[PDB]
Amino acid sequence: MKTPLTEAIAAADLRGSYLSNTELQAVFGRFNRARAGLEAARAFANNGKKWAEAAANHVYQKFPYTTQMQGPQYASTPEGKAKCVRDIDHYLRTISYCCVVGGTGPLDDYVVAGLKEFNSALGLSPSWYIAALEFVRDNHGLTGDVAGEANTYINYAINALS
Amino acid sequence: MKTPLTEAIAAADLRGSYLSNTELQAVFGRFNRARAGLEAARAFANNGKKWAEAAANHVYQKFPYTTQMQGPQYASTPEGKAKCVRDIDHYLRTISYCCVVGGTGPLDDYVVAGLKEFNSALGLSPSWYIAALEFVRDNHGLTGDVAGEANTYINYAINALS
Ligand SMILES: *[C@H](C)C1=C(C)C(=O)N[C@@H]1Cc1[nH]c(/C=C2N=C(/C=C3/NC(=O)C(CC)=C3C)C(C)=C\2CCC(=O)O)c(CCC(=O)O)c1C
Ligand SMILES: *[C@H](C)C1=C(C)C(=O)N[C@@H]1Cc1[nH]c(/C=C2N=C(/C=C3/NC(=O)C(CC)=C3C)C(C)=C\2CCC(=O)O)c(CCC(=O)O)c1C
Repeated sequence: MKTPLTEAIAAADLRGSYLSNTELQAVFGRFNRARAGLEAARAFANNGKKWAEAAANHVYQKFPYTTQMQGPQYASTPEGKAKCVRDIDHYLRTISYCCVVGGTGPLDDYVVAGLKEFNSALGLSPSWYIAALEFVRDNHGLTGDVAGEANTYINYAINALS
Repeated sequence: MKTPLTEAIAAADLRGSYLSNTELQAVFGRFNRARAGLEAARAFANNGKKWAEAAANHVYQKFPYTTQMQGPQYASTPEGKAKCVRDIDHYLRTISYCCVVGGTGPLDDYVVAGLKEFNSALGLSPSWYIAALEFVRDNHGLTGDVAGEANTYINYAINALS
């Protein structure tokens, strides 16, 4: 998949030239955010399970039909509910990868070139996952630079599902 | 193109796990090596053509026939000599990329894949290039961890060409 480093080398290789100082300065300056993105990667790995399970609960309360209705796409069973926390934990895992990379690549390949394609042959609602992500955005308790990265990718995923 | 960061994420994404404490430690301690990777890239971007000029001349001297022989693969004309400089510059350009990334990726794609399978049809000798590569190694004037990264990758190119 793509990262801004893989993109910058790919572009400079296509025109057969070295990376100029200005292209090389945008690699020097993204090491401030990538240091912050490594604390966010270590924060997501620490509380991800509990955040995902707490996020699942909010969705169940916000959309009570999901826990009582039919059964193919609905969390009517305790097995279906387990699958919801796993689906949510997966977003949190992909968002952590984006923070380590300093780009949207991991999400671009999971949601845009992934989820938005086959959900026509599944029928789950994006709103269930936007609410889950809004809950983890407003309840993670992260600092400043660390919060910056986590909130950039959580918000990119929310909008990718739009 | 493979980078050690894109293989790290790719690997954990197949297990459906967050990057562990120690997988993140192999990314953290790379900031000293990646800083040396960007200075080495700057050095190649600055003197590259001059080194490719001095390397080409050393080749015409070790192998005097490449200057006075046949015609298809030889630098027997000033148009042929200019191509030799260009092929050497390409190596130095691909080496500069590996330095920035912190992995052999750019070289694997250029030397192993492509060059070694298509040269069977072109007939050029890997020897002339190993000899131009050893000359930029022996007298680039670089020192410290910058010479380390540069020599790691210059030695990877020489290796792959065998
Ligand atoms: C969790 C928000 C949730 C609620 C509240 C609910 O009623 N159902 C649901 C849990 C659930 N998920 C599946 C199956 C899948 N979910 C997937 C992931 C998606 N994430 C999205 O944002 C989205 C819409 C764009 C998805 C489709 C996927 C890919 C699957 C199927 C493939 C798989 O992972 O196995 C189910 C039902 C099927 C099952 O239990 O496996 C439920 C109940
Ligand atoms: C420079 C070392 C040199 C000397 C001293 C010489 O006599 N010939 C040669 C310069 C030269 N190169 C080409 C054409 C190509 N060079 C390519 C790159 C390679 N890098 C290698 O390490 C290697 C061996 C494994 C190569 C073959 C390639 C891919 C080509 C062909 C395609 C292209 O880029 O044009 C020529 C021939 C002139 C021509 O343009 O075909 C010479 C003379």
